[PDB]
Amino acid sequence: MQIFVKTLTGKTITLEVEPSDTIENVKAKIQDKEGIPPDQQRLIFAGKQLEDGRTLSDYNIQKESTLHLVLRLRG
Amino acid sequence: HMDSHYGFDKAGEFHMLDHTGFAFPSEVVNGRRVLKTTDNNCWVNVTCLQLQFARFRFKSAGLQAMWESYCTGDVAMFVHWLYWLTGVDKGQPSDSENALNMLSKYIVPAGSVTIERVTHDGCCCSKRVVTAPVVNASVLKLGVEDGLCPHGLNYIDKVVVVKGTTIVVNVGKPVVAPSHLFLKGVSYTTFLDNGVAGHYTVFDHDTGMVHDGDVFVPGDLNVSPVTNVVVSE
Ligand SMILES: [Zn+2]
Ligand SMILES: [Zn+2]
Ligand SMILES: [Zn+2]
Repeated sequence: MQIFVKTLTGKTITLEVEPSDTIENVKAKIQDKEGIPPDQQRLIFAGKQLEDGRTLSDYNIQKESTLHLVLRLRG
Repeated sequence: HMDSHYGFDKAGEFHMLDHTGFAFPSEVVNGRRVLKTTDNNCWVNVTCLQLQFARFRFKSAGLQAMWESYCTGDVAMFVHWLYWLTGVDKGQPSDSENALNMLSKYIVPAGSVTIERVTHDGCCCSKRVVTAPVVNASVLKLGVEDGLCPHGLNYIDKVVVVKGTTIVVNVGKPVVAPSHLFLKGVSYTTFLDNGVAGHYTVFDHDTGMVHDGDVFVPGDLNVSPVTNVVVSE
């Protein structure tokens, strides 16, 4: 299945994932496409922050879903 | 016991550690307890400030006893627990919005938010009522795009109805906008890029000033880059 990830500039990239994939795998695909380390990544779906240890099926992320990427700030 | 008394995992491991290293000097400002700026603790100061502006409680009586001690001056235990939970080293900067999201599952829900999902010309509409301590949505009345509808048009997610009090964390970069465009809130955390560090600070809408560490500097919401807001009704 394919999902969409809105990036920092406003453009939307598409990822090729599985419902059995974990969020760390999705962060690795964002690093492999945008060059952002997963330590600086925060993924939001349906207004909730995604935990690294869970799978897309745990968040009920269906086919053609949209995730939001936001860079971690260093304050 | 330790995990049921305080409401979080590995509670036994944490409570054996030495919390003295995180006893930052603190003062009371406008009834709020704030921390003096040192060791990049500004993200901890603005994080616990929003918990005070939201008048939040913690689910377990043990965690609330830690939070109550923080507000009374005993800040050593809770501040260490914020580093212990978020996995941040002492003296290092961190993300306050990331801290609030990890705190949400331990906080009693004290509010409600209706998120309307509509498109560029009202082709597909839906409403849902969210009841979480922290909700990731647009801090503006505009909203944010959220993918395509069955007609190929982008959804827009905005907060239209607010009940009680909740923390709305923005889904994007720190945003600057006119004040009358933000959601009606009581406190706004702003994040300034000083040039690769950053400074967290809270804008009190009531007093019209700004919480900066342990002092009370002036500020303008129209030029503040807001990252999250304690929305209330
Ligand atoms: Zn007990
Ligand atoms: Zn439509
Ligand atoms: Zn509608």
